[PDB]
Amino acid sequence: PAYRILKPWWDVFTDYISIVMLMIAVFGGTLQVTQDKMICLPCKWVTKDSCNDSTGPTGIKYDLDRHQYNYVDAVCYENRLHWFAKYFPYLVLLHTLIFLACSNFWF
Amino acid sequence: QDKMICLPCKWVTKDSCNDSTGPTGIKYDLDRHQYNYVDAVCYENRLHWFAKYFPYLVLLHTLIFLACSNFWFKFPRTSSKLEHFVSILLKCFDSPWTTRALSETGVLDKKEGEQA
Amino acid sequence: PAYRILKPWWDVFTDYISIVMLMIAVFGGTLQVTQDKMICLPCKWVTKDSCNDSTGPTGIKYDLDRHQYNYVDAVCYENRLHWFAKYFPYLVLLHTLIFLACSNFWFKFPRTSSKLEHFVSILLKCFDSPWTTRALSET
Amino acid sequence: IKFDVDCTVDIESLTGYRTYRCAHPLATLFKILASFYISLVIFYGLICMYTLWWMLRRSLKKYSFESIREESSYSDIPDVKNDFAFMLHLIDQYDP
Amino acid sequence: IKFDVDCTVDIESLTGYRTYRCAHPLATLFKILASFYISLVIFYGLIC
Amino acid sequence: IKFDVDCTVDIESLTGYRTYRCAHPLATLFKILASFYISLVIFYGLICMYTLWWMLRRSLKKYSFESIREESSYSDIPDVKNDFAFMLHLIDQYDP
Amino acid sequence: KALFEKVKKFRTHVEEGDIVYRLYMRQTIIKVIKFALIICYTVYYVHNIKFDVDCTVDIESLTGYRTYRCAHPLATLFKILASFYISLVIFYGLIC
Amino acid sequence: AFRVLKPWWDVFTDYLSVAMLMIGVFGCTLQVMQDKIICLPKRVEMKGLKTDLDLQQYSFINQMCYERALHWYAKYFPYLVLIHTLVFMLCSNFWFKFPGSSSKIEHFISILGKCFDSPWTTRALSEQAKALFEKVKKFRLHVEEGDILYAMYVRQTVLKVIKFLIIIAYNSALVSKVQFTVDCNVDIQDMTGYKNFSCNHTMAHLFSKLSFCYLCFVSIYGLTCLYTLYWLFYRSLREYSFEYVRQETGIDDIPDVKNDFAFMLHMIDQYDPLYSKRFAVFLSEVSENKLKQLNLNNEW
Amino acid sequence: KIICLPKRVEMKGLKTDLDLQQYSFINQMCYERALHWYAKYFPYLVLIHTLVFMLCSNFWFKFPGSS
Amino acid sequence: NFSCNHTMAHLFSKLSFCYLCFVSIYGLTCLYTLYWLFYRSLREYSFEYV
Repeated sequence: PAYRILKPWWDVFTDYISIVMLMIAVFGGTLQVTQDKMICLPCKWVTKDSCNDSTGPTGIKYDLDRHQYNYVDAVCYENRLHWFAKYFPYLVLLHTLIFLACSNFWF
Repeated sequence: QDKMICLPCKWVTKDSCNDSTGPTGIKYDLDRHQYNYVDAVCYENRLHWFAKYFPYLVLLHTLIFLACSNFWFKFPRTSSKLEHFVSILLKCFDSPWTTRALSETGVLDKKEGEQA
Repeated sequence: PAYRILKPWWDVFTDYISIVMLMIAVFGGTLQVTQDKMICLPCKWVTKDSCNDSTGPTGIKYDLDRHQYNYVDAVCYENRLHWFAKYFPYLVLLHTLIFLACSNFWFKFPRTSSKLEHFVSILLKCFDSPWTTRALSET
Repeated sequence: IKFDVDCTVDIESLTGYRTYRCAHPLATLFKILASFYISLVIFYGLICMYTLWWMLRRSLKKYSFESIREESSYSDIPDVKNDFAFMLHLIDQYDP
Repeated sequence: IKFDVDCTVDIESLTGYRTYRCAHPLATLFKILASFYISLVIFYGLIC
Repeated sequence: IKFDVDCTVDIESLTGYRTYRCAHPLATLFKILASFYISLVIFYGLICMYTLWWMLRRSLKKYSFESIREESSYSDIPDVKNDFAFMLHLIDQYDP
Repeated sequence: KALFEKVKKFRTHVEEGDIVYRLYMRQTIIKVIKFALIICYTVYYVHNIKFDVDCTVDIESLTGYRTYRCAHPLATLFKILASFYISLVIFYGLIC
Repeated sequence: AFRVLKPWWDVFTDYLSVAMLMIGVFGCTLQVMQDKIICLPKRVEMKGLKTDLDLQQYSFINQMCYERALHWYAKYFPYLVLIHTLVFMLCSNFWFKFPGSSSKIEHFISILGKCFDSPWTTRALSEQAKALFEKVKKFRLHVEEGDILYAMYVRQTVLKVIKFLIIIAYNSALVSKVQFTVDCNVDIQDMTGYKNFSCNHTMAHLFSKLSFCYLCFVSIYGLTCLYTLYWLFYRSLREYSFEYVRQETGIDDIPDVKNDFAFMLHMIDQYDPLYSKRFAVFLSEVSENKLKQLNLNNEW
Repeated sequence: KIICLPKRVEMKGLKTDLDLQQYSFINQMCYERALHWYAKYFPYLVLIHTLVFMLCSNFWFKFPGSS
Repeated sequence: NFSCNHTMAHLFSKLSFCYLCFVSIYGLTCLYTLYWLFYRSLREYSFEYV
C-alpha cells in the first residue's frame, strides 16, 4: 500500500532477490517431483566390490527384467544419493521462507 | 519431451560410422533400459549446452531487459521525482485557468485563482 | 453491467444450460484427447470378413510386435470408427458457442446496443427520480 | 457409439490378417455424455420455443399501457410504438 | 543445432559399442525458435 | 551433485549383482541451479552487510536536524530521540 | 461556453493533423493483403495433410530397411481445423 | 445482499457443499488418471506362471472385464457425487438467481441497509429519511403481498432433504458392493484361450474410505437440513409480532407483518436480532410522527 | 507407487519369467497389505487436521450470534 | 514372498519430522497463550492509570 516509501532501495532489492530464489527453488522442487530419476546398470566384472570395467560389436546382455531395473534404480537412488542432492530445492524454499518471515517480522 | 534416440554404429572406423533375402531388422542385442542409459549419457555429454539451455538464456536475458526497463520506476529516489512530476503535470494540464490564459494568449472565481 | 435486469428468467435458464453444455463439452474433449484409443485383436478364423471365433489354457500369439498393435489400432480408429462418435464433443462445443453468440449478438451489435444502454440508463434514473416516488405516493 | 467395432481394414502386406475386433473403452462414457447433452438440448429447445410462442402470442409491438393509466388515473400514457413496447414488455417480464 | 548428433561416449564395460547416432526431434523446432528470438533481439537493439 | 554415481547396495538374493553405475540427468542442471542460487545469496549478503554497516556507522538514534533549521532559520526544530530519528533517517534515505 | 471554446480549439487542432485516417487506411489495406496471402498459400498447400505417408529415409546400417509406411493420427483432425480456419479467413476477407 | 441472507446453518451447508464438490472432483481426477483394472487368468520349488499372453491381450482383457465386471455405480461414483453436489449448489444459488423474487430480495436488502444506516433511528430509540419513509411504506405496500418467496424456499429445503435422504438410502446399499478384488468370466477363450479372470483395481479401498467420509458429510448435511426444516414448522414464521419495540420504546404502532415480511424478519433475527430492531424504527408510526414534527419545527 | 519383486530364490540375470501385468497385480496386492495404513493416510490425516484447525479458528467469527 | 518398496518413504519421513517440529512450535505458542490466560485473570480490567 503506502508502505512503499518505508523500504530502502536495498530492501526492494532483497525483496526481488528473495523472489528470484523462491521461483528457482519452486521450479527445482517441481522438477525433482516428476522428472527426477536415476538410470542404473550393474557391472559384471566386480573386483574389490567395484566395477573392474574389463566382426561388429555385440550388445552386453544383463538378462534383467525392466521391473528389476526399476527396483534397482529406486534402491540405488534412496541409499546412495547425496541428501543435499535430493533436497536442495526444499532447503532453498525453506531459506526463502525464513528470509521473508524475517523481512516482515517487524511488519 | 526433450530427449534423443541413440543407436550404435556396427562399423567403427576411427570413431566414425563406416556405413559399410529380404530386409531384416538389425539387432544390437540390447534391452530397452540400456537404450535409456545410453541416450541419457549421450544427451548429457555430446549435446551442446547451448542447444540444451537456449530457453533459459533467453529467459534470463528477458528478465534483465525488463528489470532495466522498470528499474528507474522501481528505484525510490528516481521514482519519487517521477511521481512528483506526473502528479504536478496532470493538474497543470487540467487547470481551469490554463484554458482561459490560452484563450487570451473576464470574471473568475476566487477559489480557482487561489488554486492556480 | 445493468443488463441483468434485461434478462427474463428463461434467458438466465438458457445461460445456465449453455454453461453446463460448455462444461460437458470441455470434459469430453479433454478426455477424448488424453485417453480415447482402440484396442484391436486380429481374427485368425474369418468367415465372410467376420470373426468366426470357431491341459490348461494357453494364450494366443498373433506374431505381432507392439508397434504393429499401435499401428493397427490407429488405422482402425481413423478408418472404421464413426466420425460423429469421435467428434461428438467438438460438435457440442460448436453448438454451445453458436448458442452463446445468438444469445449475445444483439448485445454485441452496436446499433441495438446503443438503444439498449440508453433505455436502461433512462429507466434506472426514472425509477430513481425523487419525483416518481411522490407522484406514485399521490397516485 | 458402441463399445466394440469390427474393421476389415484390409492390410495384409503389412499385417497379414483379414479382420480385427477393436474395443473402444470410452464408448460407454461418451454414451452417457451424449445422453446428458441431448437432454440438455431438449431443455434448451423447450425454452426457446416457449419464448418464441410467447412473443408470437401477445404481439409485443404495441404496449396497451392501460393498467397504470386506469389505476393511477393518468389517461395521458398512450401506447408506445414498436421497439419500445418490446422494451416495456421485457421490463414487465423482469419487474413491472 | 542439429537434428542428428553423433556421440562416442566410450561405454564398453556396459555396452561394448563405440559410436552412436542419435535423433533429437526438437532440434529443428529449437532452430526456428532461435531464429524468431534473434529477430526480436535485433528489433530490440535497433529500438534501443 | 554429480551426473554419474556408483552404488553397491548388495542385493544378490533378488538380482545377483553387487555394483551399479547410475546416471542422474539433472545433476548438471542442479549444479547450475546451485551456482545461480548461491550467486543470488552472495548478492543478498552483500546487500545485508551494506545495510548493517551503514546502520552501525550512522548512529541514527538522534536526528541531527540542524542543517534544515539552520538553512531555514527555524530554530525550533529540536533533535528527536530514538524511534523517531531512525524512521526519519529511513525516510531521508527514501527522500530527504 | 467552456465546452464551445474547447470544441473550437479541438477542431482547429485536429482538422489539421491527418494521421489517424492514414493509419486506419494502411491497417485496412494490410488486413486485405494478408488475408489474400493466407487464403492463397494455405489453400495451395492444404492437400499436403494426408493420413498415410511413405518415407524412404535411407537408413539401412542401423535398420536394414529402405522404405516405410506411416499413419499420422491427426491428419484428419488437422485437415478439418485447416478447413474451418480458412473459412473464417474467407469471412475475414469479406469483412476487409 | 450476498452475506446477510445466510444463517449459521446456511454457512455450514455451504461449507459441506464445497467439501463434497472438492471430494467429487478429487475422485473424478483419480479415476481419470490412475483408475485401472488389472486382470489375470484365475484357474490354474515354485516358479513363474507365464500364460503366453501379450500386452495387447492384457489391455483388451482389462477393458472387457472393467466394462463387464465392475459395478456401474462404482464407476460413476465420483460422477454421481459431482452431479449431486452440482444439483445442491444449483438449488442453493437459484433462490437468488430467479429474478422475479430476486428483485424483491434486493429491494429488501437495500431498504433495510438504508433504514438501519439512518442515524435518526438511533435518535428515536434514544434528515432525508422522512422522504425515505415513503419507500418504507411503499415497500410495505409491495412485498407484503408476496410470500411466494417463502414457498420457494420451503420447496428448496424439502428438495435438499429429499436429495440427502435418497443419497443415504441407495449409497448405503451400494457402498458394500465395491471390493478390492473381483472375478469375471467372459468368452475371451477362443479369442485369447482363457475365460476365468481374477481382477482388481487400485482405487477400491481408498474410494471405499472416501465414500465413508462422503456419507458422514451427507449425514451432517441431513442433520443441518432437518434442524432448519424443524425450525420452519415450529415457530410459525408466517406471522412475526415484535412485542419488544412496543414494550421497550413504548410505541403502540407496528401492528404486525405479513407472511413474507414475517419470514424475512425471522431470518434476519436468526442472523442478528439487532438489525431487525433498528429496521423497525421506520415502521413505527409514533417515530414517523416525531420525525415529521421535528422537520416541521425546523421548516416553520 | 510400490515396486515389488519376489524375495525367496560372474553374476547374470535372475529372471522369474513373469510379465508386467503380474508385476502390477502383485504391486497392488502388496501395497494394500504390507504398507502401513497410517503411512498411506498421512497426507489425508494432515489435511484433515489442518482443516479442523482452520475451521475452529475461523468459527469464532463465523458464528453470527457472537460475531 | 515379496520384497517391495515405495520411493516417497524417507522423503515423507523427513517432511513428517519437519511437520511435527512445526506442531511442536504451534503447541509452544498455544501454551504461552494459555499461560497468559491462566495467569492474568482477564475477567476484570483495571485501568488505574487513566
